[PDB]
Amino acid sequence: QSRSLKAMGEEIWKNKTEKINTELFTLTYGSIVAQLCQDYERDFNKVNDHLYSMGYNIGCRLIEDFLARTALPRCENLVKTSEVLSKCAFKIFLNITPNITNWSHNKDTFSLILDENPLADFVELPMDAMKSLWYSNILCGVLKGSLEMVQLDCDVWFVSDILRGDSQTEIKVKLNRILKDEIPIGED
Amino acid sequence: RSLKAMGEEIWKNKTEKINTELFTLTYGSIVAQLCQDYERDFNKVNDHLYSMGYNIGCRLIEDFLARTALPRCENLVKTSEVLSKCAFKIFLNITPNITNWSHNKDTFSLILDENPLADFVELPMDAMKSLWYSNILCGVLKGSLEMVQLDCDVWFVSDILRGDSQTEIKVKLNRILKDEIPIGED
Amino acid sequence: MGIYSFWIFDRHCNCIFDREWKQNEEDAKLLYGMIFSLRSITQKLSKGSVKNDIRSISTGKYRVHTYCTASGLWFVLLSDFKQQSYTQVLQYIYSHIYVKYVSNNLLSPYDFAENENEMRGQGTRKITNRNFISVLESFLAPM
Amino acid sequence: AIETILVINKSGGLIYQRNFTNDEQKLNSNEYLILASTLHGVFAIASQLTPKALIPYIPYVGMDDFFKEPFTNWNKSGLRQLCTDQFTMFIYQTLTGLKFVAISSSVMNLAIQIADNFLRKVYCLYSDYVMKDPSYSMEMPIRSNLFDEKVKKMVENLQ
Amino acid sequence: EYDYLFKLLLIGNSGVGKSCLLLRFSDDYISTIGVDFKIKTVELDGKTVKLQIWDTAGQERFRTITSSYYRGSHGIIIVYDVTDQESFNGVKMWLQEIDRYATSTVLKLLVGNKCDLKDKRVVEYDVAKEFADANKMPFLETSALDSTNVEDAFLTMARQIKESMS
Amino acid sequence: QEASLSAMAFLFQEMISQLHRTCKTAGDFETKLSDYGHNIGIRLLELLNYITKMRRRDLKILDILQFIHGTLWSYLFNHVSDDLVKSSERDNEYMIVDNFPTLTQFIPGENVSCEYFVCGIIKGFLFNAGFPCGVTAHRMPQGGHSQRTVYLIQFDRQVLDREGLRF
Repeated sequence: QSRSLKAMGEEIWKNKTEKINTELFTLTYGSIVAQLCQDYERDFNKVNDHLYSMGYNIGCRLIEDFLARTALPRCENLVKTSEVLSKCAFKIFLNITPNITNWSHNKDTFSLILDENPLADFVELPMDAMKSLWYSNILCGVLKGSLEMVQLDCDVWFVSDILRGDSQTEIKVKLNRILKDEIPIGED
Repeated sequence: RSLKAMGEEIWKNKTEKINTELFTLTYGSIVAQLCQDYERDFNKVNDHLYSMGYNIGCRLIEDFLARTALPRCENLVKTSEVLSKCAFKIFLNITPNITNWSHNKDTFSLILDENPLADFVELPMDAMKSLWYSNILCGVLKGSLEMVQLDCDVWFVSDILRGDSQTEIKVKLNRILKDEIPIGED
Repeated sequence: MGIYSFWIFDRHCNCIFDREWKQNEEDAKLLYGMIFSLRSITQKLSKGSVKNDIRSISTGKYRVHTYCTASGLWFVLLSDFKQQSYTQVLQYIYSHIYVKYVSNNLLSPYDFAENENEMRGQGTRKITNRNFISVLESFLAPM
Repeated sequence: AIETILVINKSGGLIYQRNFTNDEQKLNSNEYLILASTLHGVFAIASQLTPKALIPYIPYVGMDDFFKEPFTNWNKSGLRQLCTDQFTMFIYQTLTGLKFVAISSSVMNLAIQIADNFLRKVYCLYSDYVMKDPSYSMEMPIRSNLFDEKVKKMVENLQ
Repeated sequence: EYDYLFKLLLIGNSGVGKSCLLLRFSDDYISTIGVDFKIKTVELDGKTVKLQIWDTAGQERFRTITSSYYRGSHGIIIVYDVTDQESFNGVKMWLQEIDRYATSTVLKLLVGNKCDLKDKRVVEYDVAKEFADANKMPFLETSALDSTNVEDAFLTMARQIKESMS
Repeated sequence: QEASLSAMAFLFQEMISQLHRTCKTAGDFETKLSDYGHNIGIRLLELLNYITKMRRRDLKILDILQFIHGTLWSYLFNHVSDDLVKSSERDNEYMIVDNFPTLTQFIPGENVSCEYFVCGIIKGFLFNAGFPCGVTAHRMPQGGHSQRTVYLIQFDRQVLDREGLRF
């Protein structure tokens, strides 16, 4: 238990990793969340796809840094993954520790309750998007790209965002398949 | 020499020795038995004895190589002196003093005195004009050397048990196998 | 002395980075294999819930300390049988050098591929970033 | 701390395999054969991919012994070792081409020395047992009742 | 429980769908960074026979494939193309490799593939039967797809060696 | 002087290997290998040129048998035989016990027949001794020894009678 999962996650945030002001990132995200609403003339849904699309490209880059530091092996169950992601990923990147619940028979999917969202839990949604936007979609999209870069082919999506007056915040992360990787040179 | 000491030191090991008489007799038994089999076609016996010696020789190298890990000799000079002082001392208590070399470095004789394989000269007047008794021995050598990829021709010349004096086997390294395990510059 | 060569291996079974001390690219292909075949041999030949990976591979005159990714990035390096496992160096090389220069500036994508479904064979060591070659070459100055 | 020891056909085919101490087999007869074969090929591939890079001692153990002097190794270019987090395979091949490999549950330079000594001992064993068996057809699996006794006893002493 | 190991290697030329041929009978993947293997289990007189097949290839590694692989050979199921005649031309030169890497004892064999696409084939049956016979090597043929006669050729190869092993 | 158990072990195995290829039935092999042993056996008495100069001059049955198990094995195989048991069921039948025949060893557990060649040496010796035997080896008892085998030395009534007359 040299590096319990929670403990590694915390040791990582504290003793070593580079940081920036939380507020600085918050506003930069706000420009992108807000910038898109103007650009997509109030079509909240167009934006979410946009953020989620943004989350994937960054997610692919980041999965690379995350592995570089924690040095974890490619977990084969969704569950080890659920655990690695919540104590390790969040703590290291957003000094946060989301939960893991609403698990379904087969370990199909597992939500990912974020009770404190450093990202944006201070916002007060305009009576517009209040019904369509998932402010933190880029966050969700980063997960999809990250899992995919380590073969887990999953489906990350919202069902609850405090922001939309929901009772909580819950990102579901379903597993679809595990991808293979090979090299044909000979008789193909 | 260095290799020469090993033959003696090796003799006090952990796969003991046996009385020569028993071994020599099993062999004399095989030669006599074989003669009957081939209707005294003495020649066929040498041929059959050599094939017999070869099958033994191939299996035998693992014993020699494992008994004494050694370098894949450089040339005939290296193998020959090694073979005579070392191998024979280990399997028989004999060490033939190599002699009679060939220009092309393709051959040398294994002149020998003590041949336990035939301490008793019961060479019958009808074969003693054309039959080599210690044939199994060459088969052991061709089989042993061919197995170390040093394909050559071992044969007899004079036998004490035959006409006159000195007994010797000649060795012809005619060629060298290509196919030999992955080992650097080999 | 020290290390003989560095090879980075793509997640497409492709070769991204070389190092000494076009003719060269083929040797990597087999080396990708030596690592590939041994890696799987190691994967099946394991007992536990960890799923063992090829730490080091040694020969009569050298060694290929390996370090593999869960995203799929073989960092291979061939020693000269002097130093211990360059596992940390390899690890550091990938984490300090690779992530920031290589995959943090989304202005010039990761050597990934050419969409072409010839991913393993295809693709040429597009990893070129002036910094990466410079910082890495400097990092391995002595060892 | 050995768990598996195999002899790979002078030609790259598995003739002898005996995973014993653990007794929790995960590999099937057929696959083990393949593995020995792969070892044969990779053992081969490492030799060519050698760098532009243009003797052994003796700890007196494995079980007086068979050989007590610094002996000579031969394969100075083949896969002499594969080591991981779960073990350390030592491919000891003979001038005769034979490759005896000892798998050790323990992990890890002297560790290589032990296998060189232990395997050479097993090669020696193979010579008295395998070679003298009038009922053994070369390059063919080894169905010997006696070989198992000597190797198993040899594996326990080293353990 | 096996007792006999036989190393049979389909050596050939890369375009040839040789790998496909082995799969229909082989016991119960496809990783070539040397030569993929498929081992077949056929019982010959209570003596279980593990027929290990070296599906050797090479386009590069002709150098690597050849010295190590060929020698333990009790059978070499060589195959050409019945679609791309460049392949058949390859066999004449290829045979020379066997002559010096597998000692003369090696019993060989020849094979017919791409026998389902006669609607677009090339080299005919007579050309092949003569070349093989010329070399003291048999050649039975079989479809690219449903060609179960190939397997018997193998069982045939196995029994032949068992006869050698007396 | 002496030689390497390895060569003898080797010569013998080839001898057996060869013998195995000729003979179809195990029986012909056992009897034939024994004959091979017999010729060797007749030869030992012949060598004659603890100080039992038994030279054709009559000596009881046990004297030869006891001399043979203790003296010969150390001379041949190089290790005093194990036990010498006068049967307790038939008057001609005797038993000689060996732990590990310095000969028939490398050969794997079951195969008894290879063992016979050593037993044949016993038969030839006694037949020439002037007291025909019938040595048939057996790999059982196997107390604490995988291979300890006992050769069944059944005699011919003529020795039974010559002995009955002069006890």
